[PDB]
Formats: sequence, C-alpha cells, structure tokens
Amino acid sequence: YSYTEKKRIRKDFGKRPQVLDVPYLLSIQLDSFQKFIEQDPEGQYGLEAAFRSVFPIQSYSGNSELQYVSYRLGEPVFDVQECQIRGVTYSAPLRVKLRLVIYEREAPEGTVKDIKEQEVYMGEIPLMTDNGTFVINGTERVIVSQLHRSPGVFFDSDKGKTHSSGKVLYNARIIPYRGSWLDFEFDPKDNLFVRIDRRRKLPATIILRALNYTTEQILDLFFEKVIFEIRDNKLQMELVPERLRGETASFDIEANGKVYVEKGRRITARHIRQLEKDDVKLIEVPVEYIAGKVVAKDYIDESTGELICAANMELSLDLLAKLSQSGHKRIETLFTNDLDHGPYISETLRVDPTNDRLSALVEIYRMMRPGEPPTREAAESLFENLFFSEDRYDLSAVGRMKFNRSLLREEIEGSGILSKDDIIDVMKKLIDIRNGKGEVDDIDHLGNRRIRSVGEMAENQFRVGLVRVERAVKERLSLGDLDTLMPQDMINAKPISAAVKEFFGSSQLSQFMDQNNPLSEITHKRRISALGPGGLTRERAGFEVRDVHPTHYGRVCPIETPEGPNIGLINSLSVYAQTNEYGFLETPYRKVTDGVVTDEIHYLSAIEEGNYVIAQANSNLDEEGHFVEDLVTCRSKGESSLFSRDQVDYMDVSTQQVVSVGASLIPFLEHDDANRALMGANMQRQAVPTLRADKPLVGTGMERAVAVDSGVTAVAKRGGVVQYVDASRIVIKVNEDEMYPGEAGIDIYNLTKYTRSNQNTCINQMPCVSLGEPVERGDVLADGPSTDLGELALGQNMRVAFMPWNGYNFEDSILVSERVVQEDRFTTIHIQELACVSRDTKLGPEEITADIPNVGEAALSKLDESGIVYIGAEVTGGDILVGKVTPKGETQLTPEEKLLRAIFGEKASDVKDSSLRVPNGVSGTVIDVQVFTRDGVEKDKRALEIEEMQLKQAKKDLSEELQILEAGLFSRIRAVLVAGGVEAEKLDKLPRDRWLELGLTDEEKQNQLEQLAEQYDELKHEFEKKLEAKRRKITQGDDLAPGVLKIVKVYLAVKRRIQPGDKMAGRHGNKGVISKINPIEDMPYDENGTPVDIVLNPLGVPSRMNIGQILETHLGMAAKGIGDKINAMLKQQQEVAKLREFIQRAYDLGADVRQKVDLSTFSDEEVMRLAENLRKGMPIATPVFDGAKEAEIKELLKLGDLPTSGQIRLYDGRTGEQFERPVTVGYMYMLKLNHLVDDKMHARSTGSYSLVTQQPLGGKAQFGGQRFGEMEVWALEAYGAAYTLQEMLTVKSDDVNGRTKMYKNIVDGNHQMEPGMPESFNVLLKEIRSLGINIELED
Amino acid sequence: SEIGRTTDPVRMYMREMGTVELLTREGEIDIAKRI
RNA sequence: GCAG
Ligand code: 118
Ligand SMILES: [Mg+2]
Repeated sequence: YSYTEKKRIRKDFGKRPQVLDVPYLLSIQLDSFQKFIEQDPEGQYGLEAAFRSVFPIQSYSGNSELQYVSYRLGEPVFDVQECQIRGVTYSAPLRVKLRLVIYEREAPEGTVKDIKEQEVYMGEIPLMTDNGTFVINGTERVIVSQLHRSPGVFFDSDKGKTHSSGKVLYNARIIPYRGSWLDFEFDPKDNLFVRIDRRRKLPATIILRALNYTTEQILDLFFEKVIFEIRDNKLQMELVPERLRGETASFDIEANGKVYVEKGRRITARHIRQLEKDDVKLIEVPVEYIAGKVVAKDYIDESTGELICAANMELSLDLLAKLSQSGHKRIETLFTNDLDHGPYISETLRVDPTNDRLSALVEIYRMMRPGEPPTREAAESLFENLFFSEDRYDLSAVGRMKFNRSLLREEIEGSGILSKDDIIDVMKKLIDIRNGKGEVDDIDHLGNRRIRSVGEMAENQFRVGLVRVERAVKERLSLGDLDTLMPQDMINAKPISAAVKEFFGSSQLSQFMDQNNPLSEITHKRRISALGPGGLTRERAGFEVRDVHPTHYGRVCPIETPEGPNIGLINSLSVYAQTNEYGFLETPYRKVTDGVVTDEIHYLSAIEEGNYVIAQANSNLDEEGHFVEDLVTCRSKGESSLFSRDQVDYMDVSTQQVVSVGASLIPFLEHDDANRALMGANMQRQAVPTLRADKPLVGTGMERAVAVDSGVTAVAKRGGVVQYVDASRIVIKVNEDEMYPGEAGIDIYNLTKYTRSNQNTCINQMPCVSLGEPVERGDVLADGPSTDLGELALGQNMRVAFMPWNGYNFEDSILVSERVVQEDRFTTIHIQELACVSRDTKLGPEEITADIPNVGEAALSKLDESGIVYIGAEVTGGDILVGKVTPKGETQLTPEEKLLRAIFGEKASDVKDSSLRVPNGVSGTVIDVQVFTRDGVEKDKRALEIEEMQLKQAKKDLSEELQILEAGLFSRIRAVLVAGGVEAEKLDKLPRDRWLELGLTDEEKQNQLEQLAEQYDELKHEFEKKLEAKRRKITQGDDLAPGVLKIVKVYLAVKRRIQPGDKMAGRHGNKGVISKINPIEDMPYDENGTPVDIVLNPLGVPSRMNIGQILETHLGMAAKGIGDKINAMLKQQQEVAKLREFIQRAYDLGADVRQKVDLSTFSDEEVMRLAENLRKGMPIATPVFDGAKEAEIKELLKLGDLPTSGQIRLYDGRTGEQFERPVTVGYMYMLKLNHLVDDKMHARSTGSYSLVTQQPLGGKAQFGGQRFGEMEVWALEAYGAAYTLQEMLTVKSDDVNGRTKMYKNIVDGNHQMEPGMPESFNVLLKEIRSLGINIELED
Repeated sequence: SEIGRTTDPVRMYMREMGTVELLTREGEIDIAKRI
C-alpha cells in the first residue's frame, strides 16, 4: 500500500491482474519538447539538428563562412507565475555561439585569414512548464499533437467513380516532408500520367525523359523482350514458356516434334510444363504473329544508313521485310501479354509529344511556369530544384523509411531527395498494382498516419526562421565590409523569434488550455488532431477519415471525440499508447511464447499488429499462464475471429487499453451505448470544481492516476515527516535515507491558493496531510481543485430516485432537492479579472481617481482615496471598482440645455466618467488588486501600498524559507555532532552559529561538517541575492502596451450556487438542466424518512441505452449501505474488533477479485482512521470492461442490509402516501457542468449599434442583440406575420430614424411604427453603385 | 509563341522585358553619343 | 475549442 492509500482504500472489483501500470499520462508533451530543447551531440533532434541543417553558411563566392559551434538557453527572466501575472511569455533566451571565418584572397585552400567567434542572441524560445503547458502572453496554452499523413509513397485508387464505366483508376503519390508533391496516375485509356503539385498532368514518360533515359532505356526498364531471331528461314522465335500462361494461340505449336496445342485452343499450365519438359526454347510461328508487335530497340540500316525502325514502333510484315534486308537477323520485341503485362508505358511513349531530354525539360517548364519562354539553362535548373536538391525537397527520415518500406527495400535509411531509382520504382509498383499483383494503401490506416508533436512542430518553425535569417546573412556576407564585422552584426533575431512567436501564439494547434478540472487539462494534453497546418480542414474532411479504423485499437480512443463538425478529427490518445521514434502510434502487448502468456510487453505499431494474432484482454487464463479455453477470441488482420490457443502470438496488456484516459473513468462503460459513452467522456471535462471535493463512491481506479499525473496536486518528491503544515505551505522533514550529504533535508511545498483558471474557475490547493504525519515519495500532500485525498473528484455523490415526478423532470430535466443547496454541494467559486486601463488620449490623459462626476458619495464609499476598490469589498453589479475619468471636449450644448444650465448654474464637467464597474448580475468579493504603472508615471498611494506589501511579502517568504532551511541544517549538524564526541549536555547552550566552525575529531565526520557549513554559508549568500532580485523585480516599472499609463486589475470571487437552469450531468451521458429546487419536505422519502436528493426521469434510460447509469446507482447504494453501516458502528462506539471484522468482510467480498486487503496488518489507529474515512460510503472501484458483475453488486447490497433489487419503496413527500411501485434509489455521481445559466441569460432592449450597417452588435459581451436569422424570417413569412416581420427588419434593427421614433413612441404609450428603409439596404445600393452598376429606385 | 498562356502581369513584364539585350561598356557610350 |  502506502500511507496515503490506506487512509481510504477503494474496494477493487476488478478481476484481471494487471501487468503494466498506467504510464506517465503526459509523456507525449514532455518527451517531445525535451527532444526539442535538449543538447543532442548526435545532431538529430531539436535545435541542434535545426542548426546543423542550416549552418555552415558559405558566401556566394565562398570567400567567407558563418559556422556554428554550440547553442545554450539562458535562464528565464521571469518564472512561470510572474509570466502569468505580468502577461508575458515564459521563455528562455537562445544564445548561439557562431564563428565567422574569413579565408584569404589568394590561397590554394582559402586558408584562414581570420576567425571571429562570439555568442549571438537569436530569439527567445518558449519553455514547457513542468506540466506540459506553455505560458504564452500570460495564458496557459497547450500545443496539441497533430495526426498527419506520413511522408512516403501512397498508392490509392478511385473505385470506378469516373467515366461511368466503373473502371478503377490507380494513382501513386509521393508526399515529402517538404517540397513538391509528385503524383502518377492512370487515365481511363490506361495511360500513365504525372502531376507535379497537383497542376495539370503530363504523360508520365516526360518525367522519364527529363531524367536522362532514352526511349530505348525506358523500354528496357519497364519491359522484357520476346526475341525474334532469323535463323535459316521462317522467323524462329525464342521462347520462354511461362510467357504463354493463359492465352488462346492463333496457331498450333510444333517444336522439333509433337504438336502441343492446336489452333485456337486455350493454353493451360499443363502446356507450359509440357513445353518446359520438352525444354522448348524455339518456335516458328506464322509471319502475321508480328502484326501488332512493338519493337524494343533502335534498328537502323548499315547499307543506306536509313533508320528502319526506332524503338516503340509497331511492326508489320512490310517493315519486317525492309528490316530483314539489312542483315538484321535479330529482332528484339516487347513482351506485352494482356491482363498481366500491359502496354501502359509503351502506350504513353506515343502520347507524349516529346522526343528528347531537353524538350521534356521544356515541357515540364511550360507546365510549371506557364506563359514564360523556357530557356535551356532555366528549364534544366527548375527540374533539379524540384525533387533533387536538399534545399528544396526533404522526404526526411520517416519519408525514406515509409518509402523503402512501400517499395519493399531492406534499407530504412537513405537520402532525403528523390532519385531516378525511386521514381522508376514508384512507376513500377503503380504498374504492378494495375496488373493486379499489388494492393493500394489504406490512407486512414494508422501505419500511414503519424503523430507530429510539440517538439517537432516547434523545430519546424524554428528552422523556417533559420532559413529566413540565413538568406539575409548570405546576402550580407557577399559584401565588401568583410574585415571589420562580427557575427552578431549580421544576425537578425527578429525573424527567428517571430517564427516561433507566431507558432506558439497563433497556430491552430496552439490552443487556450481547458482548465476546468484536472481531467480537462490532462485530456487536452493527450489530444490528437487531424486538423492544423499541414492537415485536414473540418469542412473538407470526408466521411472516411472521420471513422474509427481497426488500427485505432489501443492507439486512439474510439469514443472520446467531439460531437459537432469536427468529429473523428479531434481524437484522444489511449491509455497506454506511445509513439514510435518515427511518430507512428504503438501500443503494448504481452508475448505468448508457447501458450503461456509471458509478462514481457512489446510495443507494436499498427502494421506489426496486423501480422500477429492477438488475444483479447477478457480472454481468461489460469495462474500458469495458459489459456483456460482452447478457442480464443483474437484479432488477426483487423478481422476478428476465433483461433486456437497455439496460434495466439500476443495479448492485450489491459482491459482498459482501448479507451482514453477520460473514458477510463466511466464506471460500467461496457453497459453504455457508445454515443452515451462519448457524451459522458466529453461532459466529464466540462465539470467545474465544487467547494468541497467528494470522491466517487463508484470509481474505476484511474482517479488516482489522473489526479497525480496532472500537476494540480502537490506530490511529495522525497519521503519524510510533515514538520509543519498550514493552509498555504507544507514543510516535510526528509528521511535521512533520501537526503543528500550537505543539505538541509527539508522540502517546502508552497500551495496555490485561489488563482484563476482559464475558465475563470478557482484552482486552489488544500493541505491533505496533517502535522507530524509520515509521508512517502509519491504521496499526495495537497488536494488541488477537484481532487479528494489524491483521487480525482469532479462531482458529488447525490441520492437519486428514478421516477417521473409531477412533470418536473420531463425531457431530461432534473429535479433537485433544497438540501443540495443548503449543503452547498454544487456551489462553485468563479474568479473574474477585470482590468481598467488608464491610457493617454489626445485630449489629455485619463486618470484613475475617486472624484468622479455625476456620481453620489454612496457609490464611492468602497473606493479608497486612490480611486480603487478596497480588497475584501463585497460588491454587486453596478458598483464602481476603479474610478476613472476621461478628459473631453467638443461640449456643444443644445439651446435648451444652455437655458437649463443658465437657470440653475450647475455647470458641465470637463471630464467624463469612464469608471470600471462590476458587470450586471455579478456579485462577489474583491480578493486581489494589481496595479501596473508605466515607468515615468508617478504611482498613486495604492500602487505604493501594494508595492510595499509585495516587498514585505517577498522579504517575509524568503526569510521564512531561510529560517526553515537553517533550522533543518542545525538539526542535521546536531545529529552529526552527537554521532561522535557527544555534547548532549553542552550542545544546546552554545550559540548555534559556532557549531559551523566547531572542529571535531576528524575521522571522516569533519568532512560532512565542512559540507554542512558550506551549505549554510551558501544559503546565507543565496537568500540575499534572491531577495535583491525580488526587490528589483517588484519595484521596476512595467513594460505596458504603447499608449497606456496604468492598468488596474481587480479580481472578483463569485460563489455561484446551484439554481434552475444550471446543467448537471453524470458520467454516462445523462446530462440535464435543473428544473426546480424542491423543498425538503416535498421530496420523495423512504420508510426511514431520508428524502431523495435528486429525482431523475426513468424514461431517459431505455431509449438512449446507457444502462451503466442504473448499475452505478445500484452499486452506489451498496457502497453507501456499507458506509452507513460503519457509521452506525462509530456512533454506538463499537470496539475496533467489530469494526475490523465488518470492514474485512466488506473488502473480501467479490468473486475472485485481484486485490486482498488484509487489515489484520493494520494497527488500531489505522483501522479507526480508515473506518472514519469510510463512514460516508465505502468507495468502490469498477475498472472499465472488467468491472463488478451484477451478482457482486447484489452481494454487496445484501451485506449492507439493503434490498438486492436496488429498488426500495418511496413515499410521496407531499401527500405522504406511497408510490405504487418500487423505485430505483441509489447514489449517482452528479457533475455540475460549466454551462451555468448565469452566463447564458441575456436581454437587451436598446444598445450599441454596428458601425457600417446600423444593426445591433453581436454578443452578450457587447450587450448583444439576437440574430433574427434567415430561417426565422421564413417562419414569420409562413404565418402571415407581415407586421411583426416588418418591425424585425426596420425599427428593431436597421431603421436609424425609425428606431428612435419607435423608442419615443413606446415611451409615449403609442405602440405604432414609422418604418423607413433599412440602412443595410442603402449600404448595399451604395456598394453596387461602386461596382459601376447603376442600381436605382424607381418612383 | 508563349502568348496567351499566362495572365500574371509580372510574368508578362519579365517576358516582354527580356527581349532587349543588355549593353556593353561601349554600347552605353554609343547611345549617350546619340542622345 | 465548445453548446443544442
Ligand atoms: C466546404 C467544403 C466542404 C463542406 Sb461539407 C461539411 C459541412 C458542415 C460540417 C461538416 C462538413 C463535406 C465535404 C466533403 C466530405 C464531407 C463533408 C457538405 C457538402 C455538401 C452538403 C453538405 C455539407 C463545406 C464547406
Ligand atoms: Mg472553433
């Protein structure tokens, strides 16, 4: 166990023993970025590979060069939290050591005239925090892994979807990592064509002639020859007998003898074997056997020098006669047998108009750069810049691996650019696929799709920035100032840093992190995305890429995926899925050696997984390893079948191998329909953290893993004893086993209290341990948001009854009791930041002040004299938080306002109230105020007060860390001093600082005292230089945006309580909106008087078949039935013998479970602490697809003395009489989702209007206005509502003169409209008349 | 010739501009003498 | 990125 797991042991019902613990759930992000920024002496990964890919940089003339020696990341200027506060990226400076070598002018080598070596700064690269996030502009962003088509050659088809003849048309496509695409394809006439970058197609032999192949060499490559040799007479023909497989001869075959097959008779393999048994190598055929045969060589004359027949020339008897007259007794001829060796290449040698290499290069030029006259020296440079230069074409290492793997080569490494051999082999494999001896690639196979992740996309963008700077440094190196310039005078850091800046901030895959709960974070990091740059688009992405493939098994979750327009494009990585070193997903299996399932795991990729046959995880096996069955369900080719127990090669490592981490948390997942499992998996990530986290009574066993492997919690790095514990810090006194020599031996954990998540929730850590408690390496010391004792806890254990109640849970509504509101169960804290920005305007600067015009002194009662609100103020909607006035001019009073002010004399004010106010309906507590002043603006009293508070706090925190650490050092010194020459009567009175220099008998202990005194002196040296850094970071002026003078950010904390409209859910896709908050006495109650907390609709179960939610209810009643049994034993104060016996009877229940809790090894203190943690219900673990059977649920129900049907009889609370049927009552785990009705309710009568067209503005942030779309206009045209429609068009929206007349008419009590023309129609008329089209209105 | 295969004005400018052969050191002198 |  642990000491943190025997506080409360979750009763495990899983039966399969696990052989592979769940890995670090954020390995994708952390490993990718570690490959990116770590030093790699081999030079394959990250910044080192990117630098060696660009450097060295020769000049145009080669006289000088800029080479690269090493790089180095600086330390960040601000730590992560200062970056989140000041709104700046958390990055490290990339300092790269370059060397400018100047060769000599006249030298046999260009010997070194000079070297100038120095360290040039190029850019700041953002840093992954220790949780897999980036703080980019103060917001935490996750760079999502991309799933893109691997580079390589992909053979595909369109399955007769062209030319209506149902003819399957094949195409190869060479896709590189970077560079021009190269496709070959077939047309309906069986002619091989080629496209380059998907522009118009050429005959494919043009790219064969651009490579220096002639027509004769082409026909050599793609064909084999039937040699006709003229012996004595009658056209002897060399014979290879297998070329005669399956034809009908036009002539009988006689070779020196027996007639094998007569005329017009079909030839079968017996005839071929017969001809080879006779060893037939020669025929004499009819002379018209050459009517149609194509010569395969260049046959010219020797007598008259006339070119008789060049290559690719179809022969005829007259041509045969004129060819034989020149002494040509040897006639080489193409062997094209139909349906196995087509004429495709010899057919395209006739369709291309090209005869020579230069004409082919010209034709490729004309296709590529049209309209421009092709010259030789540019057409022959365009081609060797297309696919054959490393500057422009990189097929990469994955590209070359997949390339050779597709062409069945044995070498997996090579050059990144194409070759003659590669292109020719691709054409050969395309022709083979046409000839029926190949198969097209499945493009959604996960052997053809590749995970490109953070440290690879970041390196790609960095290398783009590097080529941007190296073109400029090539341009600068070829100048004549070459003797007096250093390398940092020719490096521009701004392109390089701008590439990574736009990647990390503006890419589609660099996303604002989900920070609702720990599950949202840790599932946003394990997210795969088909979209992004270099991937699909959610509109153009078809049906087939959105589907779940058979190779998604164990690699990509089938159920956790979105539900709207990008479904199947955003995927989630499965629990055990890794990536190859190439990026292809792989998943672990157990090896089955001889029928014995070994516990040796192998990570199989999607293509290897299809070779073996692989057992299930639900496949039973006994303790010897052997399958207890003999006919095992397995998967062999993506096909799934039954096999013997000795065909089985591998076995799935776990029963939850197939699902993601978020779907691994749905108990009884195997009973939900896959749609409702998808919805539950997607609504666990929208659940906000409540006030008091409540463990699930029914979990699956992944809750500890999700809570720890996400960094929301504070896990002990070294074991020890809690020396001090406090709501904001935990001081652990390390064991002497785990501490290093010369060390204080104390770990301080500073907890995070009431900070804002990205979703404005609060992320607050509470110390889980108590004082003096022994903790171990890995225990949870502090529960973060939505965790309870280290277990992920997203909702609360509500008591549900499934029954229709008086209409109030109609159509997915939820009827909540009032005790769920009294008990503050789903009350969640939400923290808003509101900024008031004092800018410099052209009429004078805005000032933050408490002398606000036209506002009484009751509203300015919460503001201090600086004009800012007091911290701790209970504000409501409409209250001023930051008083600010703007200077204004252009007053221009009306005549009536002039008279009104000449009567009363109350003059107009020259400043305009521009205050920051609480938004309407918000009611909360100011918990923090931050003031940012541009350097040069004087600070008000409050900014100085806040700075002095921050300096006090910095000095206090650093003096307290020094006090804790020096107390630990003095305790270690006291422990070492008494190990020899004991001073136990002397030591505690002498001044402790002299223990640093007390020379003892040096056996070896004075060495440790030397190191401990060095440690103390270093701590004293270090505290001062940390405190001075903190002082100069606190008092320094802020780098604000241009124009702004100061920024006041006020943080409101709003406790939102549950209320009708708030959307609750469970783990099984059973979402719902609260319809009524019912009194306690109205709720249905059982015979003991305990009312139900939540009444759900039973009609929501059978149509959407998430039966799991019923079982989790029945089990959640069993679990609580155990708890309220133990609870009883703690109120009668039974002996610990009776408690120990009953809890042991509860943990031993179940049919062949994997866990054994033997708590005779528990002390009585440990048993009473456990029994105290189980008094609110004993938590159960129902692993996914391995969970508690129905019989085990009934047995545990019988142990808690509850009815085994799970259905008790309930009484109506209102009339006191019984509902006529038993009612399912149990404890579901309800989640409060982030769709709160406080955030959705909006209303607007009049407001601000859009600028160009005068319609209302868009969203409830800008006071909105709802879009009366096109469909609603049709809905009003379908009734005859002409007047309602005409006011939706003119006076509610666009009519500028009609909207104010309608307003003053409503106020006058005259509900009548004076509609004009919509302004947007006038905008349209003016935008058509600006097109040179006179559009008019005819009177 | 290549007329009609492009609509890009920069390709058209370059194509029409390249029909004029450059001047040598003594060609510029002859042209300036003519001016 | 999400909600229906
Ligand atoms: C541009 C390109 C394609 C589509 Sb679409 C579509 C629409 C909404 C949400 C998702 C996808 C589409 C195209 C190819 C394959 C699959 C979908 C689309 C096209 C016609 C009619 C309706 C939708 C839309 C705009
Ligand atoms: Mg979007």
